[PDB]
Formats: sequence, structure tokens, C-alpha cells
Amino acid sequence: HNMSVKAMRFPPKSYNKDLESAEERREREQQDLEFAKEMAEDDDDSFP
Amino acid sequence: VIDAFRLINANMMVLGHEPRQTTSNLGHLNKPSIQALIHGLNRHYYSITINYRKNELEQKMLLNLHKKSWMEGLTLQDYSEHCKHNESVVKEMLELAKNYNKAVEEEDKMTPEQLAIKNVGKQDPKRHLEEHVDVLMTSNIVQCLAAMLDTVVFK
Amino acid sequence: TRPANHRQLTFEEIAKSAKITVNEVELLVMKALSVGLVKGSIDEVDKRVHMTWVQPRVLDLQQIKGMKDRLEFWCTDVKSMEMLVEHQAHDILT
Amino acid sequence: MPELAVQKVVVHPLVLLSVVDHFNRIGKVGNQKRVVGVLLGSWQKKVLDVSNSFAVPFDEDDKDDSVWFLDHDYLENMYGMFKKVNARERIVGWYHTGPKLHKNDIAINELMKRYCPNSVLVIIDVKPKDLGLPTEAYISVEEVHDDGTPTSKTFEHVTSEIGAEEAEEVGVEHLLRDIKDTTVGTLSQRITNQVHGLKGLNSKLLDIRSYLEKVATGKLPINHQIIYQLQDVFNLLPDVSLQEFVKAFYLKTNDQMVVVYLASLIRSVVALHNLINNKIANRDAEKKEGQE
Amino acid sequence: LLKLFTTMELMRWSTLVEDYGMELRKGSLESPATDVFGSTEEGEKRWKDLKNRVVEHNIRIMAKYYTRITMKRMAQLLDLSVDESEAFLSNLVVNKTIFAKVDRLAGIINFQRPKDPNNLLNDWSQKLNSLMSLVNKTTHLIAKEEMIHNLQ
Amino acid sequence: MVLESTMVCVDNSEYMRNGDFLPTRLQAQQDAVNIVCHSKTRSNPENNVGLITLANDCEVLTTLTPDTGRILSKLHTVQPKGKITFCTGIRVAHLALKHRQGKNHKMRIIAFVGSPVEDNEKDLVKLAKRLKKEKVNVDIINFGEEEVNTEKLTAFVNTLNGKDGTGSHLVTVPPGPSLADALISSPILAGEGGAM
Repeated sequence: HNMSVKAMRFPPKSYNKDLESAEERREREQQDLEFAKEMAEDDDDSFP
Repeated sequence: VIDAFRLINANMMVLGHEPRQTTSNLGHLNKPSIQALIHGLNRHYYSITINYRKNELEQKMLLNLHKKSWMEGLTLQDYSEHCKHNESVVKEMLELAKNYNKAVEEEDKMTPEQLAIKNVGKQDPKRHLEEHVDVLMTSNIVQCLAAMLDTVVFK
Repeated sequence: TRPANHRQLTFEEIAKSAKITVNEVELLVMKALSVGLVKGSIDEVDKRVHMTWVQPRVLDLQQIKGMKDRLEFWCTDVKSMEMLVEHQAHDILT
Repeated sequence: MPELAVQKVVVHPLVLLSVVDHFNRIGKVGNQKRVVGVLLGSWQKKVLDVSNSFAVPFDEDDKDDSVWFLDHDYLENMYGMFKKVNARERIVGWYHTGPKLHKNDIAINELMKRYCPNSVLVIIDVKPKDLGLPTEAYISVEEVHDDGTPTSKTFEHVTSEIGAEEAEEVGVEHLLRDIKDTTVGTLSQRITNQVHGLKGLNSKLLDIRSYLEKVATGKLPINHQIIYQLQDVFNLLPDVSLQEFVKAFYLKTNDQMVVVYLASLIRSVVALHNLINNKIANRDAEKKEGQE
Repeated sequence: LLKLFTTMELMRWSTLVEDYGMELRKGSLESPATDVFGSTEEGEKRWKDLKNRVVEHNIRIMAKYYTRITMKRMAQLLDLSVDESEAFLSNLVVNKTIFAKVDRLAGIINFQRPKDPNNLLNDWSQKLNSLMSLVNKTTHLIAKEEMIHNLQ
Repeated sequence: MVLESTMVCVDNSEYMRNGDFLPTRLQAQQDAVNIVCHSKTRSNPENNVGLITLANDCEVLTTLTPDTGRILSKLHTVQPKGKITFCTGIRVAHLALKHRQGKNHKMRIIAFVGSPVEDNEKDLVKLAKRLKKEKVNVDIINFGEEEVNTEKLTAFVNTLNGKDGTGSHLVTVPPGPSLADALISSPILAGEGGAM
């Protein structure tokens, strides 16, 4: 049970070789939605 | 959650010191209170920042939560209370086992989207054989050492 | 007097110091097991008594000095055993 | 007490912090001194849940024992000040900053008792050092003795510990993210309990050994009672039923392994099936790694 | 007569008959209570029953003071015949009063149930428990005393 | 005057049941206190008055407070009993004078004594050196205890006077019926210049 996890380690490693910080344009699109949301709530407040 | 606030002279803001209520604070951004913080942070008050002072004497005080010189290791549960525990678990092992075979035949003949959304009766999979073995074991191992240790300690 | 595992007395061993034959001694132990001076059991067939607990009674400065070293002796057992599971167990586990 | 109206005294963390803050309020050159406050709390069974406390101006001669001063008027003002803020806050006792008991204590216990019968002391420490809790609880009872000496106001020990609320919980939680104690999982947590327990037995016994050695030589008049109890101790040690006990203990262990065996085995099979899952996911990831 | 039945000490049926049979014959209740012990209509079943209760009192005490015991010795601690004293033990065994186990060919009664592990170790555990607590009260006692002799 | 901390030491003793003064010396003691407190809340507009006992283990019945009305209301329920002590009482008086609002008040003890003192003079004139350090003034009112006592208290009040005659003075009250000696011998006009 220590042995076969210690060899199971390698399959996860090939996947980590695949990006695990990818889809940065999704996150940048969300960030461009939080500037529209921030001001959506200053306009639902209706307060400057 | 704990903030701090200080009102700001709204009059002086109207008079042109509106960009002059900026004292030099650091920052970290808030939102859900933008309700009254859009004229709060930016008209009526602002955000102070909070810290703490973790003394070492207070830390060595709170750190206390167990007086064990009569707890475990000088005790151990009842050995007829402890067999009635094993009985129950190691029977539940059987019940779960069967369903486990029936899951290993299924997963083989299906694609991971249908085993993904499989959230009806979580009693079937690994999750419960692990959930068990780590309570069972624990128990028992130590269940285990407690008896031995006392045999020498109070020899 | 008997300090150890050896805590059994034989009927014909009590009777000789109690000055009475072995047909009184039975009752005699039963009054003790009643008032409480003794807790335990008579094993009549093999002529044994089981002296499990005997009320305390005052000691002097010479008996205490022996208890000190009897207790000391137990202390170092504890010390060494703690030192057994600080090595190994505490080391890794925490 | 003989009364089942006291037993578990449970002090919440903010009290501990409160007496440890009080000990530095006075702390100028008046430090190195017993400081005393009153314990506010609630209770309704075998408990005395302590919650709030506030220093009471207190002085005490450093060589005499009948020269102690305690502004009880201050109490009859503040007690109401805090009642006016929280109902259900009677005076359930009073705390005394250790390091241990003083002859004078009993005197105090009767100038605090003029409020609430059952008042208890709660010796709290101003120095972390003990490995058990820094919270010992005493009650002022009285008894008769087989030696025929006049009745006395002694002090009797009752078990103690600290508890918490959600509030308390969370504040403490917040204050110990520096000294993390959660990285440690279950199994090891309880091994810790069983080594740390010997760390207690060891020093308790050690203290009795220093006492016995203290009366035997370097004389300190014998108190027959201590030695009495100390005999029950050596009769209770597990010994006289040696052979049989052996043959049984071995058997119960045997069972224990049987079930450990099963546990570790299932664990193994499950982990291995996990591995098969990794290998197959790797093959099908290798068909994708090709393509275009 | 009640001070005999409360304490835990066996009673001779002969010493009971002697120094009390004259108290159960003068001033008795043979009509104000319907033959407490007089006559022979029901007043005989009464003696027989009283004898039972006396003797089974004795057995009930055997169960706290004996593991083994010889059959012969038992008969003299019951003042019954050596043969009638197995016939009188069944009245209690099967039933619900002390299921002591006898061996006839042996001559031995055993008032100790078979010892299994759960017993033996749950006694070891009781003792380590009380041992622990007792060390606690000891250290607190020594503490208290420290204050009287060093005069704090 | 200046704002001061006053400590009324009243005595409990079997001697406080003598008809040799105003009806019973108990009652009379009460009246005397009632005047010496009131008379030091009009010298200054603010002035803290205490009230301890001098018997058994010397005790506090009220700490420093400006209300003469508490000083008179606890004082009703005393009882003549016990054997007084001067040592214990004085020493608890300091501990009561330290704790006060404001540290500009002066330390003054107004002490009434009334039964033979059983402490030797050697210890009393050690306490008077510790009071000389602590700058404690102490007036001793011999309401009795002058013919049944050779005044060790003379060497007590002269241990506090290196040169000042107000630093500490032992006031006597003639032991006759003397209605008019417990009112003029008061410490606010016996051993000082002020009389307000």
C-alpha cells in the first residue's frame, strides 16, 4: 500500500505536464465582468 | 469578519476636498457593503485596517485544551464495549463489499460522464470502505497499544 | 506480612496463630469479610483464603523508608517507557 | 461536595485571558503577588460554568497572614454594574492567581461567601509550565476526623477543565493559526495523548516521591492520612492475578489483530484498484497526446 | 430477630429454634392475624416456609464468601441432610436465585461463573481507573498539607 | 484643608459596655463617630471616610467612600465583644488607604481605642517606623483605656514626630462621666490648628 501509491505517482505527473493553470482568458473575462458588476451595484444602490 | 470605520467630513468633500479625503491607507478591497460603502468608503467614512498582537504568554495559555494525566493512555474503553463496536463495523464491511463488486462490473462498461453524475446512493463505492477502515483501524490499533503500554507502565 | 502475588493463607496456617481449630476459622473469616477488615473469598475445598484488600493501619518512620524505594522503583519504569514511545512513535507521528 | 451540586468547573478561554491580563494590570512593582478577582458565571447541575471575571483591588502582607484587604464594597458596586448589562450572571466563586495555595485563602473564602454559598476557588497560573491544565478548582467544605481534632475548613479538590462556545471557539481558532495543531491527524493525535499521559503520571508520582522522602528525613511531621491512602495505591496495583490475566490479555490481542489484518487488506485492495484507474486514464491520455 | 436477617452472617436453624420458639408462642397473633405461626391449619406451612427463608439466606451469603465449597460442609451450614441439600438447591438454581454450578461426583459447589476475557480485563481496567483517580486525590492532599507544615 | 483620606477605627470590646460615659459606652461611641465624620466632610467639600473595626481579625465594614451616611448606617450594628488588637488594625488601615480614587489625598487615621492593649512597645515602634516611611498620620482617641493602661501609645505617637507636633498626637478623654470631653477633644480641633 505504500509501494503502489509510490508508483501511482507517475500517471498524475504526465497530467501535471498538461497545464493546470490554463484557460486564462476565461478568468480574464470574469475579471472584465467584475468591473461591470461592481458598477452594476453602484447603480442599483443609485449612490455616488 | 471585523472591520473598522471612521466617518469623513462630507461637507469638505462637497467643497472640492472630495479627492482630499484620501489618507494614506494600504488596501485590500471590499464589495458586499458597497450598498452604503459607495457613499461610505467614498462619502461618509472609510476603511481602517485591522491587526492583532499575539503575545507568547497568551499563546501558551490558550494553547491549553486537554488535561490528559487522567485521559487516554492511563485508560482505555471497556473490552466488552469494544467488541460490540468491531462486530457492527466488520459486518457493515460485508454489506458494502457486495455493492462494491457490483460497482466494479459497472464502471468497466461505462464512460466517465455517467460515473461522474453517479450521486444516487453513495453507499456503494470506495468512499465508505475508506470511511470505515480508518475509524476501525484507528481504533483498533491503538486500541491495541493502550493495553500493552499499561502492562509495563503499571507493571 | 505477605506482600505479593503470594496472598493466600492456608486454614491450618491461620488456626495455629488464632488458637482455634479449623471449624471455627471459617466463620471467623466471615465476620472479617462482613465488618470489612478483609475483602476476598474463601476457597474452602483447597483450604485457601484470598486476601485481596486489607484496611490501612498506621506505619512508622522505618516502614515508610522502604515504601519510598518501592515507589521510586515504579517511577523509573514509567520514565523508561515514556522514553520508549518518545523514540520511534513521537519521533515521526508527532 | 458531598452535594452533587458541584463537580465539573468549566472555565471559558476569555476568563483565562482575563486573569492573565489582570496579572499585568497590577504588574508594576506590585507584581510577584497573589491577585484576586471574582468569578461570574451560570450553572444548573454538577457544573459551575465560569464566564466573566473582574479584578478587585486586593492587598496582602508579605510575611503575615491576617493582614489582607479586599474592597468588598467595590464588589457590591461592580456586580450590579455587570448585572445591568447581562442578566443571569451571579457570583459563582473567585480566582486567585496561584502559584499554589496559601493559608490565608480560607479567610478570603468567607468574605466572598457572604454573597453566594458554594463559592469555589479557581487557581489559574501566570506562568505556562504545567503539562496538565492551569486550572485547579477547590471548594471550602468542612469535616470531622477520626483523630478527634476540632472541625476544620479545609479545601477539597474537584475535577476541572476548560470548555467553550461558538464565539470562544472561533476567537481561539483565530489566535492559533500560528501554532498550527491541525496538520496532525487522528491516529497520531491519540498516540500523542498516550505519550503525553505518561508525561503526567511521571511527574505526579515524582511529587509523591519527593513528599515521602520529605517526611522520612529532613523531618516534616507525618500526616497519617496521606500514608493511609498511599497504601490503597499499592494494594490496587494489578498483580496478584498474574497467570490467568496473561492467558486472557493475549487472546483479546489476537482478536485485535484479526480485525486489523482485515482492515489493512481491504485498504490495500482499494488503493490498488485506484492504481488500475490511473493506468487506464494514462493510456487514454496517450491516445490524445498523439492525434494532431 | 430482624438484626439477624439484615447483616450478612449465616444463622443456625437450631440456635434459631431454641432461643426464639418461646417468643413465637406467647402473645402471638393466631386470630388477630390468622395464625401467624400457631395451630396446624396453615400454621404448619408457615414454619416450613420460614425454615426455607432462613436457609436460602444462608446460601445467598455463600455466594459472597465462597468460590468452592464441599458438599458435606454445606450440609452442616444448612442443618439439612447431605442428600436433601441438592434437592433444596434446585429450588434456587433453575429459577432465578443464584445459578451456582455444582458437581455431585466432585462434592463441590462453585459460586464463581466461568471467567472469560471480557470479565478479566474489564476488572483490570476498573483497577487502573481507580488507581489513577487515587493518585490524583493523593497529590491534592499532599498539596494541602504543604501549606500547614511550611506555614504559608 | 486639602482633600484627605480619613479612616475611622472603632473598637469592639467588652469594655464598650461601660456606663462610665454617656448612657452606655456603646451608644456613646456611635455618637462620637457620627460627629467626627460629619465634621471632616465640611472642612473640605470632598473627603473620603472609612470605617474598620479593631477586634478579632481586624475587618473592614466600609471602604473609602464620601458618604457619611454609610459610615453611620453600618455602625449601628456592632456588638461589644472580643479582645482588641492595635497591630492588625493599623496594618489593614494602610492597605485600605492605598486604594482610593486620586493619589493627592493625605493619609489620616482617626482611631478610637477602648480596652487594654496587649502588644509590647518594641513592636509598636517598629510599625511607627513603617508608618513614618508611608507618611501616615494617626490620631488615637483614648475613650477609656488610660487608667487601665500605661500609655505605650505615647512612645508610639512620638516615634512619628521627629519635629512636627501634628504629625501624630495621642488625644485623651478624661474618664469621668465627661459628656463635654468627647466633643472638644475631637481630632479636628485637638492636635491641629484647623477647626472647620
